[PDB]
Amino acid sequence: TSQWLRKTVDSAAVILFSKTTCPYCKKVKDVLAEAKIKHATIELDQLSNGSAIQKCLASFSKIETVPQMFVRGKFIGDSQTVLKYYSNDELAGIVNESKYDYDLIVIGGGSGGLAAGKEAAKYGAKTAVLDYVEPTPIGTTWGLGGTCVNVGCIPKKLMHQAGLLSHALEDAEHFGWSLDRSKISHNWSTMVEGVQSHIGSLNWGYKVALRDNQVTYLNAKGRLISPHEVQITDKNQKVSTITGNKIILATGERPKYPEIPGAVEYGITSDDLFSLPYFPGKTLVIGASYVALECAGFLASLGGDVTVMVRSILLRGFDQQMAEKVGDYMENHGVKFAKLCVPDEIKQLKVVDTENNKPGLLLVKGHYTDGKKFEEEFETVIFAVGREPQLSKVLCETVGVKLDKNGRVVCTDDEQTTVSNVYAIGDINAGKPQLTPVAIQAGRYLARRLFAGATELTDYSNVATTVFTPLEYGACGLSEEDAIEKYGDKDIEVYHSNFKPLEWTVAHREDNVCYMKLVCRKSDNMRVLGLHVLGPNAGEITQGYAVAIKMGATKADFDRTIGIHPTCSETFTTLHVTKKSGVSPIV
Amino acid sequence: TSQWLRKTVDSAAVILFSKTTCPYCKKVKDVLAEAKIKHATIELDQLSNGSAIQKCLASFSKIETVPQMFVRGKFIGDSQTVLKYYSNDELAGIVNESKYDYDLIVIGGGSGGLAAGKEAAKYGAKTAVLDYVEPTPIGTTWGLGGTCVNVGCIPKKLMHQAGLLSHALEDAEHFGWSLDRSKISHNWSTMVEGVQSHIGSLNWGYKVALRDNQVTYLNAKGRLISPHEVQITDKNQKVSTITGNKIILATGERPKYPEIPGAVEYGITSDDLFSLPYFPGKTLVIGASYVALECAGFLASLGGDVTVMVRSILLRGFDQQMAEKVGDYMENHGVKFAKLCVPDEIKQLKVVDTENNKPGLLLVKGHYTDGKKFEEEFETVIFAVGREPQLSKVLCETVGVKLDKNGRVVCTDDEQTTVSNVYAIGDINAGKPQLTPVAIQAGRYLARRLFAGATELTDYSNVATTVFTPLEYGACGLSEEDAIEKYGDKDIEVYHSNFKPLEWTVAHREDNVCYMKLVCRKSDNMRVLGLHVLGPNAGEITQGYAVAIKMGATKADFDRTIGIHPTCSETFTTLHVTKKSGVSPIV
Ligand SMILES: Cc1cc2nc3c(=O)[nH]c(=O)nc-3n(C[C@H](O)[C@H](O)[C@H](O)COP(=O)(O)OP(=O)(O)OC[C@H]3O[C@@H](n4cnc5c(N)ncnc54)[C@H](O)[C@@H]3O)c2cc1C
Ligand SMILES: Cc1cc2nc3c(=O)[nH]c(=O)nc-3n(C[C@H](O)[C@H](O)[C@H](O)COP(=O)(O)OP(=O)(O)OC[C@H]3O[C@@H](n4cnc5c(N)ncnc54)[C@H](O)[C@@H]3O)c2cc1C
Ligand SMILES: C=C1C(=O)C=Cc2ccccc21
Ligand SMILES: C=C1C(=O)C=Cc2ccccc21
Ligand SMILES: [K+]
Ligand SMILES: [K+]
Repeated sequence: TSQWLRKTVDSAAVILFSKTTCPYCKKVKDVLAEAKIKHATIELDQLSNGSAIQKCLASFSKIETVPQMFVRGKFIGDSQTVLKYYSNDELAGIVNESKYDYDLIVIGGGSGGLAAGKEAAKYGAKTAVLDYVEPTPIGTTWGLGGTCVNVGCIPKKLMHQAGLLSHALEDAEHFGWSLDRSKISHNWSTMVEGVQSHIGSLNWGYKVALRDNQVTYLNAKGRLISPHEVQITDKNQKVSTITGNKIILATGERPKYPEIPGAVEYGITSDDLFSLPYFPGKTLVIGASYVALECAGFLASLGGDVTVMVRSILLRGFDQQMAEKVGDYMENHGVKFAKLCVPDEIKQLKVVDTENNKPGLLLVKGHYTDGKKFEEEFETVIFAVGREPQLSKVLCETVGVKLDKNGRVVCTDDEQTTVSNVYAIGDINAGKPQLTPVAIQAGRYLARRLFAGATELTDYSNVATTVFTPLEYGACGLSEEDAIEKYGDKDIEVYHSNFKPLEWTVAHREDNVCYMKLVCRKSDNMRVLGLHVLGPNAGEITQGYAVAIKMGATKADFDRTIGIHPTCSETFTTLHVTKKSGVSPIV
Repeated sequence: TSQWLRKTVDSAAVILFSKTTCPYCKKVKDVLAEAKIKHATIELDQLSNGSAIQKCLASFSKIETVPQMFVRGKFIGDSQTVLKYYSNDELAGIVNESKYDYDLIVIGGGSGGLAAGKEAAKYGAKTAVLDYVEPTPIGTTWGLGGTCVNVGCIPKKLMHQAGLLSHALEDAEHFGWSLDRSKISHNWSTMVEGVQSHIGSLNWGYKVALRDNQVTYLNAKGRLISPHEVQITDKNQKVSTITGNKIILATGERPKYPEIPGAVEYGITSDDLFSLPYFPGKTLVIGASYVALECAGFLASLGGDVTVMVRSILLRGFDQQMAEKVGDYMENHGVKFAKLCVPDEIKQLKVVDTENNKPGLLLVKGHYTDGKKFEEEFETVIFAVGREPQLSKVLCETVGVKLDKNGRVVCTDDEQTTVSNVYAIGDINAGKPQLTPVAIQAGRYLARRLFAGATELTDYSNVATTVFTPLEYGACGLSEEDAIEKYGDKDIEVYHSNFKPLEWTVAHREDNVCYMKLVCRKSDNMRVLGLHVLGPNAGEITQGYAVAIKMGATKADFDRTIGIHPTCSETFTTLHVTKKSGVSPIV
């Protein structure tokens, strides 16, 4: 309790201890509101041990009454001392007094960093957010908001949507719409322009949002040179230094290139794909990550000639039964796979036409595991062979922020690095799921612990995911193989079923391709250890179930729940075929 | 325990008490399997009080060992007596010996009745399912499977889908597809033909399914004349009588007509809509149920001129804030509403063209609450002014099955009517949510209690729903107004937010129309009392959350869960604006 309280007092920029039923508190609140002074507030009457807290406060203030106002680790006064400060118009300089230029500097203006920034400023923390987008080899760059906004989830899903509309056009005819499909084509550059216009509205909405929370935004490359000092290089190359109490590292990752001749010069990554000025044309995706398969899938649904070169397996780290079903759907729907194949070199045959927005032309040479040569021409070659942080570009090694062997930041469960005022969130936080909503929740929850005395940690267990392949794949919890490894085969029951979306019946799409399973623990009341679903809208299906699983759902909790009919998701409420039973999951 | 056991013994058609680790049991199992004798099995080693049960069994068998086999309330033997019966080829006549023609007669071959039938036969119950479809006034009729399959959820959602594809065609252009929309039209009869072909495959799949579980299917009108006697009229008018141990009434409801001149002669209901041989054309829907709005919505999205005549409010019994938002979306997207208006008469101006499949033409006369006359021409007039059971057509009043004032069957929480061998499931069970998955779960769970010694009851609390209006509306739990009425305003907190599907950004659809809220109980740890969402795929969104709510989810359980990005459903995991705060839910 006093451990909690001295952390809180030391860390908050401007915090008020208070009670709901306290008119002097309210008059402090109103004076600060009226003064445009943002602050955290702890209502001691709403905590089970507010009494203990009010008492231990005397260790900081020499008093035990509410209101108590602190600034940057130091008691400032009760009601009368605040009004004294206000009426003398000394309050501004009081609440702005700091050893440092800022209470918080965020390095990286992405998902985690913007969320942490905004939330901190809400409680009075003087905040600066730094963001700079180092260009890709071909010079692609973009605005504020990080990987998801600009070159990730947002444009990725929009282009997935454009792909799904392909199949909407096909389905439309069976549902009675008179459509001349022989005279329908897709225009890559019209789609990119719409995608990029929505992104620009996000770049701009984030700038505006920072402005509206009095966050300082610096489009500058940050480098942490000591615990509290960040050296910024601006657009001009002008160098300067700013100081901050807390530092949040939220710099994300960038795509890796394979170390082969031609890769950097002639290939592209997802960084370039989503603003590509020309239709990629006949495309080779090298990789097997969810990024690789997502991109191949939508390019193929847009009518493209698409090949995916796979070294070993699809979606390493995901349930491999589900990965195979993902892959099988894509193969039967236009995506070619060069299985057990690696690339040796990219040779240029045509340069990109900057004039007519046409792709160039490339010769990809590689080899299969069976010794046969791979040699084929593609207009575009995309690498999706993983991503890596670039922290030597951000961290003077002298500061003492410890990195792991992969270059990610080693953190405690409250995101603290080995430099105690420096935290790391998002993709660079070693061992955490690399997902936008995780980074947002981490940054916001961290900001609350730093600046408003919260204690809640981010829960990184059982974080649900969706892969937006042509047929989508959502999961929450363990893969079937990881559950068996953890608990043993004898203790695992798997219930499963195929299903067919009603939307697919009249459209003449496949029976017994969509599929779901619950991976359960026999010895723990058939606890649901992992949920897996392959089918349309798989993220909408999966999300709600993640709440139940977080609460410890069992098979019996699924069974008790009544279905919504007609939906895909309702099939989770009637599963009865187990894998051990050997009975077929088909319907 | 002995109460449970004598119910079980009396009711099961063919049940075996047993243990997993019992070779004589297995040899009984295998002889019966080999004999094609279906039966229930209770493994006493898997119940906490299997010991007490094995003991109390001596009250029925004079023995205390496993295996113990019963038929229709009477001990039949241990291992040796069964093999004795088998080897003498007396076992068939033993397990077929019954006071009654059937162990179970289901009256009504719909959602509940087919599910109860199939599940009962699984455990050896000799089962007959009766179904007959009394024609609509214009002579429409259909095949096996009940209201949902033929004239409800299935064709309703398929035509909703055909409507959604309309908006897919519009969206397609913004996502880059070159589409001449000025030359696209919808063909009603092509859609109906696809819809009806899928229905026929369900009619046929249900027949096949009954055949494969040795259920007898009689396309005959059933009438219960005494507790155990059903009088059947067949296609021919040939009358006969069959007897059954247990009777399940699962006869559903039929559409009501308003008592006004012309309604029966010239209007139609949903019963007729889904196989209508002609495009309805300019249509008037009289009503404000979810059926009324669902039908108006898809007709309008198919290009139709659609008017809905509303007496008072939309969707009485649903959250009225959500109903208004549903209605507002439809008004801004092509549906006209004649508010506070009732019909007085339907006059015919043109007869339906049976030849060219063109609608007729009707004059609808009515009056508004303000005294102004309503008079307008429509090609089709649909009544969706509620539904009612027709039990006098099924129940000789002499049998003693008690009905309520609305003609529905008064039941205990195990679906038992006031005639103890007669149960009621589905829409005719008074006070229960009238939904297909409820009826399926009730029928299956009931069948298990009757014929395999199960005890689990159906849980009718917090049953989630989705209304498939043009913008869909899913709910689970209480409306905001019912929660306030139950607990009082002071004890209710409502968190809410607008949201925008990512799919809508590039498509230029509305900000701040989709919407969700959690209705919570302050004094019970912010327990989620009701969840409400308006937006695409609202049934996929809502379903998973119904499991969490069944488990007692609180706001904190929602907050702890990490979102899947990008999805609509993820917004439930980050809600923070309360209604009391007066802060706007817009984003
Ligand atoms: C193709 C692709 C698709 C994806 N799809 C999804 C999805 O569908 N759902 C999901 O949840 N996640 C998805 N992700 C992951 C998601 O993008 C990341 O989890 C998220 O963007 C990372 O948040 P972050 O804050 O860690 O880093 P980022 O979002 O990458 O932000 C880091 C920012 O800091 C900048 N920066 C780097 N160094 C400096 C420096 N010295 N000074 C100043 N600024 C610097 C970076 O240029 C960047 O702008 C996808 C990723 C990719 C590559
Ligand atoms: C337009 C409409 C849309 C709907 N959409 C949905 C939805 O989207 N999701 C959902 O969950 N629910 C929906 N419903 C409700 C759903 O249809 C019902 O809950 C379900 O069909 C009722 O199941 P049941 O077994 O009670 O009766 P029914 O399905 O109606 O089956 C009763 C059967 O018994 C027959 N019968 C009647 N009398 C006799 C007799 N004497 N002898 C023999 N047979 C007889 C009947 O003709 C019928 O075939 C919808 C209903 C309507 C009208
Ligand atoms: C296992 C696979 C599959 O099923 C389909 C495609 C594929 C491609 C590359 C590697 C493996 C697979
Ligand atoms: C409250 C309504 C609304 O918002 C829109 C349409 C409507 C139609 C009939 C009755 C009420 C409404
Ligand atoms: K269920
Ligand atoms: K959350």
